[PDB]
Parts: sequence; structure tokens; C-alpha cells
Amino acid sequence: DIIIATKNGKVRGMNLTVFGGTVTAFLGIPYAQPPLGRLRFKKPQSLTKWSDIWNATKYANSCCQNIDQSFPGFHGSEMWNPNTDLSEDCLYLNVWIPAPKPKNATVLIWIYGGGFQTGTSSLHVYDGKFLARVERVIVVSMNYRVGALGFLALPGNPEAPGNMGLFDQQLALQWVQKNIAAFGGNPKSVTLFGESAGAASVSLHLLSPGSHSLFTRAILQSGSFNAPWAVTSLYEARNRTLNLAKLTGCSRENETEIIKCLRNKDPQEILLNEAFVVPYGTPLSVNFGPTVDGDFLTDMPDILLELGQFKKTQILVGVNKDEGTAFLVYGAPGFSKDNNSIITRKEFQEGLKIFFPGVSEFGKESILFHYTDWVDDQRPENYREALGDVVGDYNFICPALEFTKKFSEWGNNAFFYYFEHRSSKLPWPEWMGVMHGYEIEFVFGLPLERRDNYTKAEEILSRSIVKRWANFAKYGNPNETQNNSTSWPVFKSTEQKYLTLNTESTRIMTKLRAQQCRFWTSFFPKV
Ligand SMILES: COCCN(C[C@@H]1CCCN(C2Cc3ccccc3C2)C1)C(=O)c1ccc2ccccc2c1
Ligand SMILES: *[C@@H]1O[C@H](CO)[C@@H](O[C@@H]2O[C@H](CO)[C@@H](O)[C@H](O)[C@H]2NC(C)=O)[C@H](O)[C@H]1NC(C)=O
Ligand SMILES: *[C@@H]1O[C@H](CO)[C@@H](O[C@@H]2O[C@H](CO)[C@@H](O)[C@H](O)[C@H]2NC(C)=O)[C@H](O)[C@H]1NC(C)=O
Ligand SMILES: *[C@@H]1O[C@H](CO)[C@@H](O[C@@H]2O[C@H](CO)[C@@H](O)[C@H](O)[C@H]2NC(C)=O)[C@H](O)[C@H]1NC(C)=O
Ligand SMILES: *[C@@H]1O[C@H](CO[C@@H]2O[C@@H](C)[C@@H](O)[C@@H](O)[C@@H]2O)[C@@H](O)[C@H](O)[C@H]1NC(C)=O
Ligand SMILES: *[C@@H]1O[C@H](CO[C@H]2O[C@@H](C)[C@@H](O)[C@@H](O)[C@@H]2O)[C@@H](O)[C@H](O)[C@H]1NC(C)=O
Ligand SMILES: *[C@@H]1O[C@H](CO)[C@@H](O)[C@H](O)[C@H]1NC(C)=O
Repeated sequence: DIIIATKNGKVRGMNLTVFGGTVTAFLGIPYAQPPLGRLRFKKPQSLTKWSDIWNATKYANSCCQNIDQSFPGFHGSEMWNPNTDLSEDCLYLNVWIPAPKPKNATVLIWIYGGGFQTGTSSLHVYDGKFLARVERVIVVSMNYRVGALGFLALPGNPEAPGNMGLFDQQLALQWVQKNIAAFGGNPKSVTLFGESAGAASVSLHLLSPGSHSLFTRAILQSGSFNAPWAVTSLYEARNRTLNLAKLTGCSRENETEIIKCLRNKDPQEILLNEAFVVPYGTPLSVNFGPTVDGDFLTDMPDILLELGQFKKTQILVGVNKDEGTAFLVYGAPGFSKDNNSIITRKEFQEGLKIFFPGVSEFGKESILFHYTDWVDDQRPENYREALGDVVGDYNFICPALEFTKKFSEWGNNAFFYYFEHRSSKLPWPEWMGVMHGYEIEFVFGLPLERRDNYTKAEEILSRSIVKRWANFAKYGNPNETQNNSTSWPVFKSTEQKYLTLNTESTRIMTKLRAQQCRFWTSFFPKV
């Protein structure tokens, strides 16, 4: 019988068969009192103790969230939809441990993305058993509150303070510190990693003092806090909380009365009004996300970075080649997943209007001008690729590069990667390229499963990324082998070397898309 004694009581797990060996799995361990009733919108409350044995043998409930239903039956979009029931009772975590039991394993903790509005740790692409089997690390992931139930903010008010979903994550990290030794993990060797809003979350734990003693190293995939979507100003957060109150008939004079009113509403009455709390709305809108709450974040994150007030440790950071394309088929004119989506200069200008609602007419011309110096005048698909790159550079790539510069300047080793391989099983059309979120299955080792129809090249690539990721956690260096491997060099603010990741050739290169990013860093803020 697979039983571990945690500080909150005993828990029962299950054995998995993975590549001729065994992986012990504890799925659905609770780490907080269910944020129910009068606990809605509050920070996670600590668990006391249960007598008996909690059965950690199935994934738990996913947190309440809206579902993506733009393309019914389509794997591409539905693979991101939650695969367990939805409920406010959702603060559980998972633990994968190598067999035979380890004695001081390094721990990898996964934080999922989803625009801070969606996502769940139980998706197939986040399965930690491969990493545990192959690289002998412990893998932990947690469900955290997303949307208004996770990030609703009345700053200074303990009844609805902001950043609850971030404290949810933080409490799960506290759980690992207190309990992972019992499973065979080393609490002094803990690495956070995550993608997109998960990577922005990871970069925020770097800034937040309360998290600093709860992990060792950090990995940021396709996200950072300095992204234009990641953080709301204090008062923009409050104005959306008030707008949501108006939409549900919870407008009051007293703040606490507003919250006590919102506490009576059905979760679904809240979910259906989240879209409307912001005038504009682009496919990258974050209705309810992190804000400067005065607690988890004691200042605007760019300030804390600039002043060098963050955790001093090693980071691994990177981005995909086509971060932007995914967002174009959810709004922009002329774009479909069922077309080659070849568009005109006019449609391009409409596309820009969708993504930059508040920008002047001159400003949109600027963007257009910078991204139309064609190598070949036609090339019919020039404009389609231009829009994809505009959205990708501004929202993901250039911020990740800028965060890494600034972070590296305070004396810790950083490593930057450029992921260029398109998955052979990618359900989306080819014109969308190496999409946002489609390096994840390579990081979790899914191509190592030969029963799954991946290419041999893809198993090699995945096995390589897995080795480097796990090695970074253990040694602060993403080496593969000492011999017969490309040296991954540190990212320094002067030379700015990065490593590209694909099946053809992993090369060392410099100043990734500097000509593009120069626009966003040095001209766009002045429009
Ligand atoms: C790697 O994740 C892949 C899926 N995506 C990306 C797709 C992109 C198109 C819109 N999709 C929305 C549409 C919709 C409507 C109702 C419910 C769910 C959804 C999904 C999301 C995310 O999770 C995601 C979502 C939002 C983000 C915001 C800022 C930054 C990154 C973000 C990433
Ligand atoms: C697991 O590994 C850690 C090292 O990361 C061991 O660490 C403590 O490590 C610190 C250094 O960070 C030393 O200063 C302490 O003296 C160590 N304490 C003890 C009791 O050894 C830790 O001991 C290891 N645990 C095992 C092997 O069970
Ligand atoms: C990757 O490089 C690191 C260097 O940082 C190697 O780390 C040492 O690892 C061994 C265990 O194999 C330890 O006994 C040493 O104490 C480590 N030294 C330092 C300075 O970290 C690591 O072995 C390399 N791994 C591979 C597969 O090449
Ligand atoms: C050294 O390691 C490299 C890994 O990069 C090996 O690489 C390739 O070898 C396979 C043969 O199984 C070819 O199919 C690939 O095209 C090679 N990749 C290239 C050339 O980029 C290599 O075989 C190893 N060599 C030695 C001497 O150990
Ligand atoms: C705050 O936002 C206000 C927007 O109000 C709107 O009313 C809500 C209920 C929604 O229906 C929304 O779609 C509407 O746009 C602005 O009028 C106001 O100026 C903003 N104030 C600050 C300080 O940001
Ligand atoms: C957990 O399941 C218990 C029964 O399932 C198991 O009983 C064990 C003795 C062992 O044989 C396992 O292999 C079985 O799967 C049940 O009695 C408990 O009530 C359950 N716990 C809770 C909290 O409901
Ligand atoms: C759990 O795994 C261990 C180690 O492989 C094995 O000895 C034991 O029989 C397993 N228990 C099960 C499958 O209930």
C-alpha cells in the first residue's frame, strides 16, 4: 500500500507504469481550506488535520472558469479546456515521484498558464510522470483560482485584497517546503517553471519577498511580468471590480457590502460578466489578473526590477517562434484556422485596430511601417506573417528579452532559448507555425512515449530539452552532456547570446530580433 504521512494527515497514492519502471503518483492532495462561502475572494486559508487516509488517486476539481468553445470538436482548442469537473472547491495539488523512492530529489513545480482566467494542472500536456521517470525529479503541480474569483481586487480590503490566485500558488509552495521531504524531495532544491501566465506568475514570485524562501531557481516559458498583458494598475483593478458589481446588481456604498453581495451570486453569474468589465477587449485581454496589492506586490513590478529588489538566483527563459499566430484566429478579419489566411494591407490595418484599440492613427502607421520592409514584395503572405509577428513581438518575445537583460544585469546567470520546432501532431494549420504553448509537450517529455506517433527526431529533441531543464533545476546550468553537446552560454546584456532549439541544428546566436524589439522598447512608448 502506497502511503505517505503528511503534516495534515496521511495520504494514499497509486503506482504508474512508465517505460519499464514505476512512478508513484499522488493526485489531488488538498493544500488549503476550500475557498467557499465566506472564504470567497479571500487568501487561501491553511488546512488543519484530517484523521483517516485521503485517497490521492484521481485528479481533483478544476477551478471555476469560462470554457473555450469557438471550435467544437477541434482538438487544438479543446486540449486546453479543463478535463475534470468545475467547482470553487479546487485547491488541490499533484505529486509524481520516481521509483524506487528517492532520498533527496530535486523538485520541479509547475504553474500553468491561461491568461489568469483559465487552466488546470490536470491536462494531459502537464503530466509529470515522464519527467519523474526519466530524469528522476519530483514533479508537483497545483490548481489556483483564476478569473474574478482569483484576482478580484479591492486593495487594502482583506475581504477581497487581490492576487488570491498568486497566494494560492504560494501556499502550494509552502506545502512543498513542509511536506516534500516525506516523499523524498529536497526542499532546498526547488525549481518553479510555468508557461505564459504561469511564467509571469513565476517571475512575480521572484519579486515577492514572501515567496523567496520557498524555491531555488526559476524557468519562464513564453511569459514574464513586464509583458503588456500581465499586470493591472491598482486603480484599473478597482474600476473593474466596481463594474462587475454593477453588472450583477451588487453596487453598494460600503466595499464590504459589495463583496458580501458578490458572495451570494452563483459562480456562473460571475463568470458571464467578466468579459464586460473592460471597455475594449482584445484576444489578449486579462479581465481579472495580478495587480499591485500592497501585499504580494509592494510596488509596480518594473520598479522592483529596476531597483534590483528581487530574489538573486539563476533563471532559464525563452520563447517560441510564432507566439502571435494563435491570437489572430480569435478576432482579426480574414483569419481562419481553415484557411491559409492570406490577407491584404487593409485587413492588416484592421487587424492592428483589434489589438491596439487605444493607439493613435500615427501609431498604427508606425507599426505598419516597421513591419513591411519586405524581402520579396509578393510573397502573398507577407501581411499575414507581419501581423502574427507584431502581436508576438509586442506581447511575448520583446518583454521576455527585456526582463532577461535587466535581471541578468544584477549578477546572476541567465539562459535564453528560442524554440523553433513545430510539432508534427500540431492540430492547427501550418501557416500558424510554432505556436504559443506548443513547446510544453516537449518539456514534459510526451514525445518520449513511442506509442504516440511522434517522429524519431522529436523524441530526440524532447529527450534533450527534458535533460537540460532537469539539469538546470539540479545544478543551475542547463547542460546536456559534457561532451558531444552545444554549449548553452549565459545571457549577458552586451552580447546577448541565446540557444535555438530544433531538430535540424541547435546553434548559439545573438541579439534575437533586435531590429524588431528596438521599435517596441524605444519608439512605441513615445507614441
Ligand atoms: C497555451 O495556452 C493556449 C491557449 N491560450 C491562448 C488562446 C489564444 C486565443 C484565445 N484563447 C482563449 C479564448 C477563450 C475564450 C473563453 C475561454 C477560454 C478561451 C481561450 C486562448 C491561453 O491559454 C491563453 C489565454 C489567454 C491569454 C491572455 C494573455 C496571454 C496569454 C494567454 C493565453
Ligand atoms: C538534501 O540535500 C541538502 C543539500 O541541498 C542537505 O542539506 C543541509 O544542507 C545545507 C547546505 O545547503 C547544510 O548546511 C546543512 O548542514 C545540511 N543539513 C543536514 C542535516 O545535512 C540535506 O541534508 C539533504 N538531505 C538528505 C540527504 O536527506
Ligand atoms: C552538468 O554540469 C554540472 C556542472 O554545474 C555537473 O555538476 C556536478 O555534478 C556532479 C554529479 O554528477 C556533482 O557530484 C558535482 O558536485 C557537481 N558540481 C558542480 C560544481 O555543480 C553535472 O554533473 C553535469 N551533468 C551532465 C549530465 O553533464
Ligand atoms: C554526437 O552527438 C550528436 C548529437 O547532436 C550525434 O548526432 C547526429 O547523429 C545522428 C546519427 O545517429 C544523425 O542522424 C544526425 O543527423 C546527427 N546530427 C547532426 C549531425 O547535427 C552524433 O552522432 C554523435 N557523434 C559522436 C561521435 O558521438
Ligand atoms: C472605469 O471604467 C468606466 C467604464 O464603465 C463602463 O461600465 C461598466 C459597467 C461596463 O459596462 C463597461 O463596459 C463600461 O465601459 C469608465 O467610464 C471610467 O472612466 C473608468 N474610470 C477609471 C478611473 O478608470
Ligand atoms: C479511501 O478508499 C478506501 C477503500 O479503498 C481502498 O481500501 C484500502 C484498504 C486499500 O485496500 C486500497 O487498495 C483500496 O483502494 C475507503 O475505505 C476510504 O474510506 C477512502 N477514503 C476516504 C477519505 O473516503
Ligand atoms: C507499488 O510499487 C512498488 C515498487 O515498484 C511495488 O513493489 C508495489 O507492489 C506497488 N504496489 C501496488 C502496485 O499496489
